[PDB]
Amino acid sequence: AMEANIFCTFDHKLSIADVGKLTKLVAAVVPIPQRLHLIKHYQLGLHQFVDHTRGYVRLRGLLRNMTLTLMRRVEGNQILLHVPTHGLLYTVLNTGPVTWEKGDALCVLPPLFENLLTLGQWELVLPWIVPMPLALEINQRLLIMGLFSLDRSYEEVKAAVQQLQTITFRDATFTIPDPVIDQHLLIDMKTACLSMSMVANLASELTMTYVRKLALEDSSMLLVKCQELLMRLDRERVSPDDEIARLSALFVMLRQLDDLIREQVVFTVCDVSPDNKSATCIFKG
Amino acid sequence: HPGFALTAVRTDTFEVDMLLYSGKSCTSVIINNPIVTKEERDISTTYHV
Amino acid sequence: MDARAVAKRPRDPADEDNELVTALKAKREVNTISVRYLYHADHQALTARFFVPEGLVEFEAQPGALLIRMETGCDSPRHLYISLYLLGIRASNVSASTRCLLESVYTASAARAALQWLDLGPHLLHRRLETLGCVKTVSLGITSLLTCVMRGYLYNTLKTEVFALMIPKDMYLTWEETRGRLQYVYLIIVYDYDGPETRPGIYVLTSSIAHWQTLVDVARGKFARERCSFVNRRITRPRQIPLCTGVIQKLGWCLADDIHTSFLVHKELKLSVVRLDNFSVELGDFREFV
Repeated sequence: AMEANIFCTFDHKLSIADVGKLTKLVAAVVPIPQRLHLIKHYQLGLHQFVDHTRGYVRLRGLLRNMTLTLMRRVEGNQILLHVPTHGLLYTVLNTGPVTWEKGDALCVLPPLFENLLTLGQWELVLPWIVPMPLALEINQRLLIMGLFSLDRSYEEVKAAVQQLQTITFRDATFTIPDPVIDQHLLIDMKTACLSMSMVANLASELTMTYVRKLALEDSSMLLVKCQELLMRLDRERVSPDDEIARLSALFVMLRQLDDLIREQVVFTVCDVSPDNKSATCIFKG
Repeated sequence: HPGFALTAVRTDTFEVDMLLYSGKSCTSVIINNPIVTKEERDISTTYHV
Repeated sequence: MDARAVAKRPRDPADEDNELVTALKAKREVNTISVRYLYHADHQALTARFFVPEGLVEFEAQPGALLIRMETGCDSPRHLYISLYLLGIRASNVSASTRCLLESVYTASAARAALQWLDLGPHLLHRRLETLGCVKTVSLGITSLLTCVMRGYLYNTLKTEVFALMIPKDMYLTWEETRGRLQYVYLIIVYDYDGPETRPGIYVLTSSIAHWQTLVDVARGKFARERCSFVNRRITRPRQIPLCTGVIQKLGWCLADDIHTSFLVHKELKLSVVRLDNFSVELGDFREFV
């Protein structure tokens, strides 16, 4: 009995080498922008979202919107994609820089670096599948490298960034690309860093006034200690509409951080082989 | 010569062909029909007999 | 593509003959293997098998133990699969008599090495433990095999019997006078910031609350002293940045009338447990709260 697959077609004519190249990806994670039954090859993968002014932050935010599909079958004139359903078991290809092990929680990340298939001004750039701790570490590395981006005139800072840039995991080491290219930081990472710094700055000044009043009442005797800590950090160094404006700004900056602050788990692993290129996982939405 | 006279002991492994004798019907082996347990991975299924 | 085919009821997958039966019938061949009925074919439980040394399988030989994956600091045996019982030696909420009992049971190089690998690093427990499912099958050996359930009920090959989840009594939490019909099971690790070394508490909580914020509110009420310990350490001890007072992850659901008390016998030692009689496994990730 058949199953509910998606059909994809290529405008480009395919050689036998291209088709054979596709048949190797018969368990890959190919994301699609929208839940459609018949799509063209352009909508496969992240190549449609690439731009020369945006970076990892923008593509991570865009990946979170997409629908994740596993390639299922390859033939002449057709590619069949399966959209998986939560709680069912599926086979997925390891394509990231790291080895998986049983019990891992996998998440989808933009790629940071026979070959993969290009036809015209086209390329099949598949996302990275890594365990959740590695993704969290990578995201934090990228954010910190962004914050250091304005002190790059000194060698101490550059050594700090070179230490941030190399990461080690299960029997593998790789260097993530620096968010600073052509000596200047891209606008998406710039907005991420600026929002982080703004939420920090707004909290620093706003929180004391409220902590005093609410700590007077607080039966938890926790908010008194909170106010004591605020007094300590003070010691180390407004119109009502403007108070409303600053509170609104704090919360809008936090919403700006939301894409980076948390990432979803999409799989959990259970399979081991010399064939390690693949594993069986249950899907999570 | 130091003042002591050590004694060495080592183990060697030999590759051996063995023969076994057993009597007629010296043990009765009870069996049933081989059965199939299913364990479906996704890209392929494995059937355990 | 016609109305008769649309209105036609779907075939019953149990009335259809299998792939093996269809092939053998197609060539009219016969095999000594019996292929008319396939065991585990209609099991909706997702399962995996884990190989574990003999030293860790105490109290796990009976179906119903929760299996946790701990990462050692080293490279060769990168992970160990330990149960909630061995983890109870580390817990602070476990009474000293129960702790002595558990330490008397787990007296092998593997279990003591698990405990050492836990206490050796600087990370917290939860940044170091990944939760697998609950266990229901054991074949014994110097390298033992446990089948574990990732998402489903715990039952026999024929579902002729259905297993419960076993919680050591000192780790069991309940927070309402009367339970509602359906109640969700959580695993909570809460860190106490007393003096030189953070002391963890390990709890398993059954509550009808599914919404995250309500659960975290009642938890912040129940663990207010740990929150005060966290902030008081932050003020008294700068430059040693602590994260989380505790973590909650959801690992199942159960019915309120399927909670009963029981004991587990091993080496002629009785460990009293709280059992969830038709437990269903449904894992989330760790959520940290302050």
